[PDB]
Amino acid sequence: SMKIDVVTIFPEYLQPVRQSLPGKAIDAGLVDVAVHDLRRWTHDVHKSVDDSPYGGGPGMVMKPTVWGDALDEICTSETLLVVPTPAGYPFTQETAWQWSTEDHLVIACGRYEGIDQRVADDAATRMRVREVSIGDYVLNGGEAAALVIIEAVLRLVPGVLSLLEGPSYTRPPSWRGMDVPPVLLSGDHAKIAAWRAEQSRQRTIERRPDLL
Amino acid sequence: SMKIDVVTIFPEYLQPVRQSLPGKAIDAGLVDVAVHDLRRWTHDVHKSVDDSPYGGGPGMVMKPTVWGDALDEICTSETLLVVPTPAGYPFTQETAWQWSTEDHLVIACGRYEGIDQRVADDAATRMRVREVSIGDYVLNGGEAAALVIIEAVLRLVPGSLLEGPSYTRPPSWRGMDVPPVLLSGDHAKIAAWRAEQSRQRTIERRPDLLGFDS
Ligand SMILES: Nc1ccc2ncsc2c1
Ligand SMILES: Nc1ccc2ncsc2c1
Repeated sequence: SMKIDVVTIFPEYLQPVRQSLPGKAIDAGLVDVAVHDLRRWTHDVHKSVDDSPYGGGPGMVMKPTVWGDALDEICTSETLLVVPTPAGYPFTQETAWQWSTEDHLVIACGRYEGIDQRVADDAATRMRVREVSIGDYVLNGGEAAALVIIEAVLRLVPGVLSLLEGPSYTRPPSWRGMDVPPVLLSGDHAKIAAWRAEQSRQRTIERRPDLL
Repeated sequence: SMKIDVVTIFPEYLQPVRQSLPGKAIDAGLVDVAVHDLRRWTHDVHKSVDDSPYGGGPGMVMKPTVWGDALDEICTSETLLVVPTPAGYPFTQETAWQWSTEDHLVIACGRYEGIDQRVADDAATRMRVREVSIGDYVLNGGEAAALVIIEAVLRLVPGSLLEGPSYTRPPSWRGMDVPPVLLSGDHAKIAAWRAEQSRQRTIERRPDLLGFDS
């Protein structure tokens, strides 16, 4: 089984991924995704989750006292705490494979300038913590990144959900003046494999020369 | 002022676009986001959108006919057609800036093995097409990538290095103190400390950004 807890000030953001879980996987106890409103752990009548940054500058920083309480309740010694942030280590397919065998992921979704660093520092003294970035761009908060991480990980858990791949084709054989490459209809499967390899090579050269 | 159309066989999955800043972006009327069910452009009663690949292989490829009809209706020659795929050019902050001044983005969300290549080829004869990857991982489809792209672009619409650690009150918490320089009120020293933290975090987490091996 894998349990995923997501903590966010926008719990509705995560509701469609919850529903996208096949019933057969839930009934089999293979997966459970739970979403938690961070404001459940606020201390004041205004339900404050952020405050101005020490050292000045623009934006707001999320409060350590609120996050500390939330993680204290939700995390255990076995938890892998995932913190999506544009300042993180890169989240890659290798990461997704590694995390796919975890028993318990907690994903802490921050907003804007981030979560007070002492939250991660404190958590790391009693569980594993991973701050990660899903790409070289900035979003307004961690929620969309959490969706990407949840999907990339869970599709690698049985029954739950190099070079670039080249182009794919299906019927009809001719469409708006363009024919499917005849080699694909040749029945020469060694040649097809070689053709696909060359298409992959060319596409990787053009789009992702970093991979070579 | 921007229009974003998303085409998908799971329109329900795009409802998170109504949350947070993208929700606020539409609430203020700076952007209009519309989500379209691809099955709307099917003509059989099974509403089939995919078929086995030519040349063999696992999985299913989305049919060009259904996609062609959808894009015929939704796109114009001014449209930027965006196709999220793990095989795309990288989507980066620079891309987000570039697309932030577009009048019309159409995001085509494929499933699994993807969309027949002729859809992009055909569209490219009348509009600009960009196949892009949001990162080096594989999803089951383009929907979550669409949400990422929309959020990254919308926050830039009018209207390098890694950021280091941030702190806020209280100055001591569970016996952990905010770095003293941040409490010192010395802007020059704080600027210098933050610059150093940024470069230090970048070397550790993203050495590629500074031209070092990963
Ligand atoms: N706090 C925060 C801000 C931006 C962002 N972008 C991707 S994850 C994340 C998290
Ligand atoms: N068709 C497809 C499959 C996977 C995927 N991952 C990110 S975008 C995308 C699109």
